[PDB]
Amino acid sequence: SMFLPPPECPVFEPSWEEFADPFAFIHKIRPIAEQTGICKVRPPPDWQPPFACDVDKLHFTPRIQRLNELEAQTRVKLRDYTLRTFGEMADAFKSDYFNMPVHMVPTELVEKEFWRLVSTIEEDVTVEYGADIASKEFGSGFPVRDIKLSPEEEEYLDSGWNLNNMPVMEQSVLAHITADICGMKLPWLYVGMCFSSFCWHIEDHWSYSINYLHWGEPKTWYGVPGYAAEQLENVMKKLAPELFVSQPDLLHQLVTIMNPNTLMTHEVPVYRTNQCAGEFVITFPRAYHSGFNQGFNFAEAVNFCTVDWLPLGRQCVEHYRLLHRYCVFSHDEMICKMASKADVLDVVVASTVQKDMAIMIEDEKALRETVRKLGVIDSERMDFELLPDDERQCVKCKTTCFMSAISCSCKPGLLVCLHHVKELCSCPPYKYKLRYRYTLDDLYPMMNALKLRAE
Ligand SMILES: O=C(O)C[C@@H]1C(=O)Nc2ccc(F)cc21
Ligand SMILES: [Cl-]
Ligand SMILES: [Mn+2]
Ligand SMILES: [Zn+2]
Ligand SMILES: [Zn+2]
Repeated sequence: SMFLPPPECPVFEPSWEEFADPFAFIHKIRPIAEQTGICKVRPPPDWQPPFACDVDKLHFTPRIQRLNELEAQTRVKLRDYTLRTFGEMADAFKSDYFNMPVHMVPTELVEKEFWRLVSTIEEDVTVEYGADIASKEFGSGFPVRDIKLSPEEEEYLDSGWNLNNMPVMEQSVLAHITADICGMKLPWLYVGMCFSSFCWHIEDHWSYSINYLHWGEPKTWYGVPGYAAEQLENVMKKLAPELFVSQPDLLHQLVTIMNPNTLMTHEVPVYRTNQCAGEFVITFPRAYHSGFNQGFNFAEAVNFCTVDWLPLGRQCVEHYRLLHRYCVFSHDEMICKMASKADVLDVVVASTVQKDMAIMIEDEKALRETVRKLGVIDSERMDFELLPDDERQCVKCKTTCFMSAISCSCKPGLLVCLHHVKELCSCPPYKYKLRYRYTLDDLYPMMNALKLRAE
């Protein structure tokens, strides 16, 4: 009645042996956790990274948030509180809201009340929160190299579960991306307060994410398995269509608060958890999630991409094209960069990249045959990776070009991808040029190097 908590998501308590390698561990739990979209991970009892900060010296710009179900909110893009003054505001807010010690309010009650207040139009509750990547003003909650570190800190510098490391690690396919994608490869820092909330979303390029709660009151999560992503979006579009009006940029993606009971009513499977200090939440590819903080806290989260994700990554970019949605990076560029580094690639990585590359090459072969039959005859090699991203998006579908594109002297600087040859200009196709990064004869040896490395 009124609010029925979703069933609990899986919770894992790995031994230190199981825990040591996060990528091995994530791969192990995948058959279970991809069915629920999110899962929780409790590290071994003595895995205890040191949390130490001067609350008077850490400062950040607060963002403001109204809390209305189905109301459009904008995805965060990369006034002032110190961590102390924010904490004081946060604690007083919760304490005053409930007239209870800021810290004796049941999680069940805060959850019940959250879903009441967002549904009630008469209530006009606004809260504040922090969200940004690490900076000199507010750095990672994990140890980073710089300052003389304690031995305790040195211990956790190179941990696989130190989220600063997760990007640059071997089994992380986003590592070799030479592109500047700060928003994606770097951890985000999240100072929370009671009710401050993250709207339903999936990660860019359907990547994984992992979220660590450094300290404070719990974070309440709702998660949906990747297999039900389109079900959820259909429910969303029926109840909040304005969210789906085509977004002009990557800086105007619209998201919203929605009661999980509403999804469950529409046969969307939803799972929940309360993440407490010292615990991880992991989200799987295309797994929708949302949630809110129980009180003053501090979390850190990062995207990552395992070899498992590679085929989904390709599918995601296809899906972005259909939606005319901007890409954070070129998937094909990433694949070719790894192929060009085949000799230093992890061997399982090499094997999986090889498979995606084969698909890429066969798709590219067919697209080029199609545009040749449309009367495009001239061609010239073009180093797409040198162009700023906004200078190599398809005019029509906004995909980031890399393997090839069509240009015309008529429309200087404009490009279309090979799916949209007819969308560039009114000139006849013999005026067009196929701009390509690699010939098919360049590509097969690159793929062969991967095969040799994979043995
Ligand atoms: O990992 C998460 O998605 C949750 C994370 C979080 O703790 N707060 C917040 C705010 C906006 C976001 F887009 C994402 C988040
Ligand atoms: Cl409200
Ligand atoms: Mn997320
Ligand atoms: Zn296109
Ligand atoms: Zn033209």
